[PDB]
Amino acid sequence: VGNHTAKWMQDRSKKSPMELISEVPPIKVDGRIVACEGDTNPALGHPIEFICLDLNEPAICKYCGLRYVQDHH
Amino acid sequence: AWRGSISKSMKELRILLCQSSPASAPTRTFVEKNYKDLKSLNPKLPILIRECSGVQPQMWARYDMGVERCVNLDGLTEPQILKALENLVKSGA
Amino acid sequence: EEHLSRKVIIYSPARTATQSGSGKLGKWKINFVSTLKWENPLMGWTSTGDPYANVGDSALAFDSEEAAKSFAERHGWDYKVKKPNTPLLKVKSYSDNFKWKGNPQ
Amino acid sequence: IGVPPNSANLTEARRRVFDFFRAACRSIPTIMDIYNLQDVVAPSQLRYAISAQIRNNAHITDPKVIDLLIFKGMEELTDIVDHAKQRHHIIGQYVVGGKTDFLKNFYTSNYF
Amino acid sequence: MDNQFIFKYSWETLPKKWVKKMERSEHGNRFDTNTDYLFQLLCFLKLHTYTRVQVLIDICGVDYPSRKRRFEVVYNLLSTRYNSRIRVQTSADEVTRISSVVSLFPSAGWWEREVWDMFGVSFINHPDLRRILTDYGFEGHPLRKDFPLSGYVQVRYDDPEKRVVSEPIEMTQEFRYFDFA
Amino acid sequence: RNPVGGARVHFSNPEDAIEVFVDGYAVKVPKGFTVLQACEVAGVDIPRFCYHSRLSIAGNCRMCLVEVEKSPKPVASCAMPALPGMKIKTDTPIAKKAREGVMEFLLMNHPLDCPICDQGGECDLQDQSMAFGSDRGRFTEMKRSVVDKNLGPLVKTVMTRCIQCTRCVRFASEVAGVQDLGILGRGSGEEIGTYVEKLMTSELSGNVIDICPVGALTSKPFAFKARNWELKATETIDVSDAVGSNIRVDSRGPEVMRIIPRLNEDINEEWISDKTRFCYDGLKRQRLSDPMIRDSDGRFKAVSWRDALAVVGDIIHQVKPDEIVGVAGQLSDAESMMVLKDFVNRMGSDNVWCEGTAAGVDADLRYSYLMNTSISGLENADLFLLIGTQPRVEAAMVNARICKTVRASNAKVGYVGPPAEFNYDCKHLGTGPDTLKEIAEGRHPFCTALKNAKNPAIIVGAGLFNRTDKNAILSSVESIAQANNVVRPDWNGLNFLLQYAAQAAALDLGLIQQSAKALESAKFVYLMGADDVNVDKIPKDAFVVYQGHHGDKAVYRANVILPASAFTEKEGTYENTEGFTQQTVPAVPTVGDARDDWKIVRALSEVSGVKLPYNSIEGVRSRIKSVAPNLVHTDEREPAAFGPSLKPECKEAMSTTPFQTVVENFYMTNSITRASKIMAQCSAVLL
Ligand code: SF4
Ligand code: SF4
Ligand code: FES
Ligand SMILES: [Zn+2]
Repeated sequence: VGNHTAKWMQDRSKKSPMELISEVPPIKVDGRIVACEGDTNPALGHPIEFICLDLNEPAICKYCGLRYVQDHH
Repeated sequence: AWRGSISKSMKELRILLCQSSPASAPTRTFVEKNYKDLKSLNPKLPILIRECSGVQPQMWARYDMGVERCVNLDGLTEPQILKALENLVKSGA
Repeated sequence: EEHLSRKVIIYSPARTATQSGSGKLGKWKINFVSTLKWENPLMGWTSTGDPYANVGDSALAFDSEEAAKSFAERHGWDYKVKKPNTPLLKVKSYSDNFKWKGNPQ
Repeated sequence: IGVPPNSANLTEARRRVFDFFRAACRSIPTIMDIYNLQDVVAPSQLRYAISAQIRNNAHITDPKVIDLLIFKGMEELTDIVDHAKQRHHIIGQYVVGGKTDFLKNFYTSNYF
Repeated sequence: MDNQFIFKYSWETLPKKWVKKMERSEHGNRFDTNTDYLFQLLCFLKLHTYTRVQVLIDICGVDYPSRKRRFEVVYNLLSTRYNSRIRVQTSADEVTRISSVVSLFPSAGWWEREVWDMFGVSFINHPDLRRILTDYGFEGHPLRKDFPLSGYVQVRYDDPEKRVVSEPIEMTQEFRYFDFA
Repeated sequence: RNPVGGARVHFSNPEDAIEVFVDGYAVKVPKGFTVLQACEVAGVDIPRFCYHSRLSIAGNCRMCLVEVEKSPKPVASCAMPALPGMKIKTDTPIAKKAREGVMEFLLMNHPLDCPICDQGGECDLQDQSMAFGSDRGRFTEMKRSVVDKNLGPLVKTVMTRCIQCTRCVRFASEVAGVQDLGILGRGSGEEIGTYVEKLMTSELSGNVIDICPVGALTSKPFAFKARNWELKATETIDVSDAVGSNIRVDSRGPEVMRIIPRLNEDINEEWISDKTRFCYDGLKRQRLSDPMIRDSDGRFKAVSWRDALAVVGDIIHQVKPDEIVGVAGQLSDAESMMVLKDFVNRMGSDNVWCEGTAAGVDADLRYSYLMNTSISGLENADLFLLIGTQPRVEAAMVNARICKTVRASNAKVGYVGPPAEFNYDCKHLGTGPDTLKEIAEGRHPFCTALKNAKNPAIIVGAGLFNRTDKNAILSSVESIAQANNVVRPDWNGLNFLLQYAAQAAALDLGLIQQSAKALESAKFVYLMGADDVNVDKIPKDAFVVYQGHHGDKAVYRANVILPASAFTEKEGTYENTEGFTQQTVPAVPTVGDARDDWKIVRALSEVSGVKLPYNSIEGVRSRIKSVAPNLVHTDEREPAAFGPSLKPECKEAMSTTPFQTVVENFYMTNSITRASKIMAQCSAVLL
C-alpha cells in the first residue's frame, strides 16, 4: 500500500510484509531490556539484538520487526 | 580634451598586467597615476584593471558590436602607454 | 585512434570524510570522465557504451604523479593535473582546554 | 620467416616499409575476389588507402616504432586475406566504397 | 640439490655481467637478467652439468604501467635431473624486441605467441609469431592493465547481411567496480 | 619519511624545534606538538577514536595508548606533549596489548548490527578490530541497550552504537557554536542527547555525521540507500554560495547519492553547510529535459533543438539592439557567462549582468568586491566589524571561520544591520547607515576598540550594493578603513562578502548592469538560469527565453525553454568571494536532451547569424584570458595589486533606510534547493 512496497509488489491479493508485521501485537516483557534472536533456535535467526524498553511506545527489533513493551511499567 | 571623451568612443577599457613583474611596472605606474583622473572624467565607463601572475601587459578597448582592439604594452614607458590609449580613443571609435 | 584523443585528469584521491585513518593516500589515478550512462528499459539497470567506464578506478593506478603523467602522454591523452590538498599540522595542547578567562572585565 | 631483429637505422627501417607496401598492395586482387568488390571499389582506391596510412606516419623517427608498425601491418594484412570477416562497406579498419561542425555535433548530443 | 646450493654455485660459476639481481627465498630462487643475455643464460642453465635445467615450464608477462619498462617476462624452469625449480626474469617495453628461446626449448613457441597476443612483446627469431588466443583481427593486447575488461567490440548476428558482425560494445548493465580499499 | 596523509608541518623558527624518537627513527617536530602528532610526522598511523585534529583534545577513548621510555604507564599519545629526547614505541607488546584490551571493552556492549548499520564498509571500529585487537570475543553477558533520540530530519540516530567519544558534543560547542548536544548521566549509562526534546538547528549540524566514528549519528535522507564500496567519488566544489567549499560527490549510476566534505585548509576545513550536504535531492527532480516552445493554447510543447534555436534566433532580429537583455544566473559558470556577454555585445546590446544585488556595481578594481583578507587570514584578526551582512546565512563556512577565531583568539565582533541570531558573542552597534556616520565620527566604546585593534577586519555584505546610496555607504566604509589603518602592506583588512557562486567571475568578466531600468524596457530577455530575478518587471509582451535546469516563475513566463546541465554534470569555472578560482568536475551524465550552458549560447549565436571565434571550451577559456586572465589560472592565490586610493572622491548624502536582510530562507536560496524534498522539510521544522 505504501510507496516503498509498491516498487516491487505488483500483487494486491495478499498482504504486504509491512502490514503483516504490524498485526502481531507487542510482546510483553517483565523488565526494561529484551534480547531478540528472531527464531526459537538462535543459529537460524538474526544476529542477537538487545532492545531497551524505557519508552512508552513499543520497541521494534531492527532485524525482524517484532515489537516489545514493558509488562508492568 | 580627448580624456573627457572615452565614454563616447569606446564601451569598455581593459588593462591587463602583472602584480610584480618588472615588465608590468610602467603599466602599474600608469594605472596608479591616471585611473583617478580617467574615471572622474568618464564616470560611466568601466575601466577594468585585471592583474594576473604571468600575463604580458596589455590594453583592450571594446567599441560597437563587441568589436575589440588590443595593444601590447611591453617595452613601453608610461607616457607612451598614455599615447596608445589616445590612439585607441581617437581612431577606430 | 578515436579513444586516444579524450581528455583525462591526473589526480591523487583525497582521504574520505567518514574515516580518520590515512592508508589510501599517495595513489595517483587517471580520471577518464566517463559520464555517459543510462537506464535499460526492462529492469532499469545502469547501461553504458563507454569502454573506459570503470578501467580508470579498477586497474589503472600509478604510484607517482610523474608516472601517471608519462603514461598519459605516451598514450596521447590530453591531461590536466590537480594537486591534492594536504592538512596543516598545527600545535595543539590539552592544557588549552583550561585557559584562564582573565580578570573580570 | 622468423621475426627479424630491430632495424639498426632509418635506411633499414624504410627499406622494410617498402617491402611491406609492395606485399600488402600486391594482394589487392586477392582481396577483390574474396570480398567481391568488383562493382564496389577500384583497386587503385585501396592502393591509395594503404599509401595514405603509411604517409600518416611519415613523421616517426624511431626505427623501433617503425618495426612494430610494420609487424602489426603484416598481421592486419594476413587476417584480412586468410580469415576474412566480410562486412558490406568496410574491410577490417577501413571504410570501402552550410553550418560549421559545431551545430551538427550540438544537435547530435552533449558529448563531443 | 637445494635452493642454497644453486644460489651459491650460480654466483661462483656464472659470468658476472649476465645477472643484475639474485634472490634466495622460499618463494623461489630468481635471477633477473638483462634482455641481451637472456638467451645465453638459459642455454647455460640447460647445458651445464651441475644445473641441467631441461624443462621450460612456462613463459608469462606482467604489466607494470608505472615503470619505464612496463613489461616483465618471467621464465619458470624445472630440472628433473636435480629436482629443482628456477625463475629467470627480464624487463621489456612496448617496442623492444627480445630474443626467442624456441631453439633452446621447443615448448616456448606457443607461450611466446601468447605473450605477444596478451601483452604485445615481440620475439626475435620466433619461427611463427602471430596471435594464438584472441579472435582474428583483434586490436589491442587484453592483458595490459589499461585494456578495458569488456574490450571495445562485441559480436552478434545481423539478419540483413546474413552473417555475424562486430560492433562497438553496448552493455545492458555495466560492470560494477566495488572499491573495498 | 612522508608524514601521514602528506601532512605539512610549518616551523615558526628552526630554533623552536625539538627532537623525538618514534620506534627508533628520528623526527624533528615543533615545540608543543603532542606524541600523536610526532607519530604522524614519522609516518606512523596511531589508531584513535575520540581525537579529532579540529576539536579540543578529550583523551577518553584510550585507543591511542603508546609506550614511552621511563614511563610507568601507557601514555595517551593524543594528549601528551612530546619532549626532547623522548623515545616513543608504538608496536611493543605493551602497546599492542593495551590496544587489544581497549578494543575488547569497546566491542563489549556494541550491538551486532553491521549488516543494518550504514557505517559498515567505512567503519573505523571494524578496521581497528581487524588490525589491532584481533581477539576472539569472550563476553557472554547481556549487552546494554539505549533508546533512540529525535534530532530532526537530517541526523538519524541509533544510540546503541555510540561509544561515548564526545566528538559530537565538542563539535556542537566548538565548531557549530550551538550548545544543544551534551552527555547526560554517569557511568556506563551515560547517554548523548539534548535531554529536552529539540532538533539540531545549526546550519553545520550535518557535520556530526562525518565526525561520529560509528553508525550512531547517520544521514537520515541517505539511510540504507547504498554501501560505500559501490559509490564512485568525484572531487568537485559547491555552488550553493560564493564560498566554493570543496566537496566529494558520491554517485551510483546516473544519480548522485550523497555529498560529503573535502579537505581544503584555506576554505572550509573538511566542513560543509547543511545546504551543501543535503541539496543533492533536487538534482533529480523537476529537471528541464527537452526544448519547449509555448503553443497556440499557451501551453508548452517539446520540440527538437533545431526548431527551438530557430524560433529564438528568428525573433531576436525583430527587436532593437538596445532592447536585448541577458541575465546570468547565480549558478552560471565563467565560460557560459563569457559567451553570453560576447553574444549580447555582438547583437549590438550592452545589457548583460549577473542576477543579484551586485548587478550594477563598479568592478574596475578587484579589491572592491573580494574578501582581500582571505578566509584563512580571518584567523589573524583581533576585531571583526560586519556591516550589512549576515554571514551565518550568506556564507556559512566564512561564518564558521569567524566563530573559530572569536573562541580561540578572543576577537571582538561589531555588527551593523537588522537583528540577527549569531552563534558567537557580538555587540549590536545599530541597524542602518547612521551607525556608519557614528563610527566615522568616533566617540564610542567600539570606536576606540576598532582603533586599538592590531589587525582589524571589516566585512561588508554584497546586499548593500543594490541600494540607492551604495557609493555613499562604500565611501563611508573606506573612510573608516583608512582612518583606522585597516589596509596596510602587511595586512589587508577590507573585505566584501559576495553571496552567489557566479558573482565573482561575473564581475571579473565585465557583466555589469548599466541601465537601471533596462529590464522594464526589454523586448528580448535571455534568462541564463536567472530564476531569482523578478519577472513582473519584464513587459508582458517581451519575448522571454529561459535556459537552465530548474525553474519556478521564469519557466511560467518563458516563451522558449532551453534545458541546461547542472554543476554536477559539467566542467565549469567558478570563483569564490576571495578571488580563488576553481573548477567543477563532471560526476554524472546530464538528464534528457540538456546541453552545457555555453554550448547553447554558442549554438544560438551561430543560428542568430553571429560568428563567435570559438567552437570548444578551450577557445572560450583563451577568450577569457583576454578579459579576466585570473579566471583561467585556476588554484592560484594572488594578492590585490591596487587599493582604495585610486577610488574617486564621492560626495553623496547617506540615506536613512536601515539595512535589509538578503537571505530570508537559508534552505531556499537557489533553484536546486527549491526542488529538494529535504530542504523543504528543513524549512518546515529546522527554521
Ligand atoms: S559502527 Fe556499524 S559497522 Fe561499525 S562495528 Fe558498529 S555496527 Fe558494525
Ligand atoms: S554519537 Fe558518535 S560522535 Fe557522539 S559520542 Fe557517540 S560515538 Fe561519539
Ligand atoms: S584518541 Fe587518545 S584517548 Fe582517544
Ligand atoms: Zn528480532
